[PDB]
Amino acid sequence: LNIAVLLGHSHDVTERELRNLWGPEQATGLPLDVNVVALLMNRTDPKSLITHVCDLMSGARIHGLVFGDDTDQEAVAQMLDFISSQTFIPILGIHGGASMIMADKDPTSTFFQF
Amino acid sequence: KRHGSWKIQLNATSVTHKPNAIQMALSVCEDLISSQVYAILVSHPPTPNDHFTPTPVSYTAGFYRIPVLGLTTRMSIYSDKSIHLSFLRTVPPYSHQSSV
Amino acid sequence: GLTGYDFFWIVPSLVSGNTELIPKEFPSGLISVSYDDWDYSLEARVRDGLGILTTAASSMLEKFSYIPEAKASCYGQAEKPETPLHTLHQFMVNVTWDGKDLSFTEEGYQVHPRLVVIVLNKDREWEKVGKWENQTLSLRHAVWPRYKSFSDCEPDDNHLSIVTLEEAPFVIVEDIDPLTETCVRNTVPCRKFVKINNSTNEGMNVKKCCKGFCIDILKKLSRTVKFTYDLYLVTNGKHGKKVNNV
Amino acid sequence: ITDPPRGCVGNTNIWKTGPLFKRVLMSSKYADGVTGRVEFNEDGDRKFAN
Ligand SMILES: *[C@@H]1O[C@H](CO)[C@@H](O[C@@H]2O[C@H](CO)[C@@H](O)[C@H](O)[C@H]2NC(C)=O)[C@H](O)[C@H]1NC(C)=O
Ligand SMILES: *[C@@H]1O[C@H](CO)[C@@H](O)[C@H](O)[C@H]1NC(C)=O
Ligand SMILES: *[C@@H]1O[C@H](CO)[C@@H](O)[C@H](O)[C@H]1NC(C)=O
Ligand SMILES: *[C@@H]1O[C@H](CO)[C@@H](O)[C@H](O)[C@H]1NC(C)=O
Ligand SMILES: *[C@@H]1O[C@H](CO)[C@@H](O)[C@H](O)[C@H]1NC(C)=O
Ligand SMILES: *[C@@H]1O[C@H](CO)[C@@H](O)[C@H](O)[C@H]1NC(C)=O
Repeated sequence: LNIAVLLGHSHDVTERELRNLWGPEQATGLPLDVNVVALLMNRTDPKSLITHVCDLMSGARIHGLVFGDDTDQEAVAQMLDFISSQTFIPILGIHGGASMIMADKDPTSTFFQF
Repeated sequence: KRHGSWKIQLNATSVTHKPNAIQMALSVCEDLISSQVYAILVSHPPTPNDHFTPTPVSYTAGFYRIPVLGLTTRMSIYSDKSIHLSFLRTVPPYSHQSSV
Repeated sequence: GLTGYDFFWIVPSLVSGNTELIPKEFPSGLISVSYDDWDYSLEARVRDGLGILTTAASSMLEKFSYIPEAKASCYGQAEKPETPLHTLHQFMVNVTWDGKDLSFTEEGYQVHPRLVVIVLNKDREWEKVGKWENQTLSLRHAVWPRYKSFSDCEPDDNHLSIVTLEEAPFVIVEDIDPLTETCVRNTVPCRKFVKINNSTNEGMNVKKCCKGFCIDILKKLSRTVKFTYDLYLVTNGKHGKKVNNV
Repeated sequence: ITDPPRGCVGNTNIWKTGPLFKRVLMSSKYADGVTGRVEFNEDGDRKFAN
């Protein structure tokens, strides 16, 4: 369904190329909705992160999040896990601080890491 | 008053507990921009009368490595520096009771 | 003086950190295990994330129809009770997508993560040496190349290249144990170049286990003279012979 | 000694002396206190409770 892919300046790839991943992403469309909303993120302030996540949540009701970061800040990972508990949004850490492994997550959080 | 003749001043700012953890983190971050604080304290278990988790404050001030000094929470989730980067507390956690 | 030619240091990805930043006092040949795979591009990672999310959505669709479980808003928890009725937590723990298994664990780890074994070569750069394939490890170098650690002095002299040959009472060669992939207490590792076939010149260094009278003599010699060796079997022919003055 | 910056104005950085300030706090000791003697252990929790 409605899934958000949120990247920073990693490789400076625009959101259009992220939106291009609709055919290969479940070509045999089971929910016939699989719409991908791609946003660009300039800085990793926790206030900005929370605002972006929950505003995009209020916008078109995203059912997931694929978060990638270009900074070596592990705290971002934590700032996602906490959010996963407050929003019940499955979040997937891709690159940077988000992909840094986390020891213990609260059970009510659906955050997963690569 | 009782810290010598040095002419440095200590100023105190405070924010109110809110039921929303998201609003708690947002208020703490706004507070940050609003005071250039040096440390943050969290000591209210019963005022929200809930899980009372100071986790939003700990995460927000550990993003900038600003030390947090909790005074009431005794859970062991705050005793590992990998998860909570800049957390300290004046009350030992429940896991210390084992020693007794 | 604990970082010579013979000394080996293995560190996790925490020590190596950012690949581009290579500090001083890091000896060459430093072995690290990292996940920052250059072959794993950002687009591939986004594709895999979208795939796992969509597969979890399909797994939910198979069981129930109230799949669009979305929270009401960004604020107002005191005015809104929790509704954690159905979630995708329990479905994508077991999942296969695009012909590869991307299952997770109960703690948020990958069951088959794409690990990489990197080394710090003589150029002060991180090079890809090994890969985590399935649940085993694939190494590019069958025998370990030795790197100039200090890059300032102390060249290697106590490492010997030793050749030997299969003779019944003196050198006994046995195949490597499938269960352990390590030589038994009585044998020592010994490589042998085995050709792929007749016509081709390509081959691979099969690691066999070498024991016997001469091998025990060699072990005692290494113990006393205090050297190290990479024992291997000859392939050109027998012990020795001169043909056409060669 | 640097200073803690803003929370939402182009500041992804951290307090350079943040680890230093945390180490200073963890190295602090007392002999008198309203709660009694206060000293933090290696993990940063209160040491010698009652
Ligand atoms: C000392 O702390 C007090 C805490 O109330 C500060 O008062 C607040 O300061 C912020 C930013 O300076 C303002 O946005 C608030 O409106 C103030 N609150 C009130 C009730 O006036 C005070 O400014 C601090 N003194 C400093 C930083 O010199
Ligand atoms: C991101 O956007 C904000 C908007 O105010 C801007 O201040 C910042 O410089 C931008 N970052 C870039 C362009 O790297
Ligand atoms: C895991 O998923 C596969 C998908 O075909 C299924 O066959 C198998 O029964 C599942 N195992 C479980 C749910 O334990
Ligand atoms: C190696 O991975 C492939 C990927 O599909 C799998 O088919 C194969 O069974 C794996 N090998 C072993 C020994 O499990
Ligand atoms: C395969 O290798 C053997 C030697 O091990 C050789 O005798 C045989 O001819 C090869 N098969 C070919 C080249 O088709
Ligand atoms: C390779 O080919 C030669 C020439 O025909 C043949 O005599 C020999 O048996 C082959 N070697 C093997 C068996 O690998």
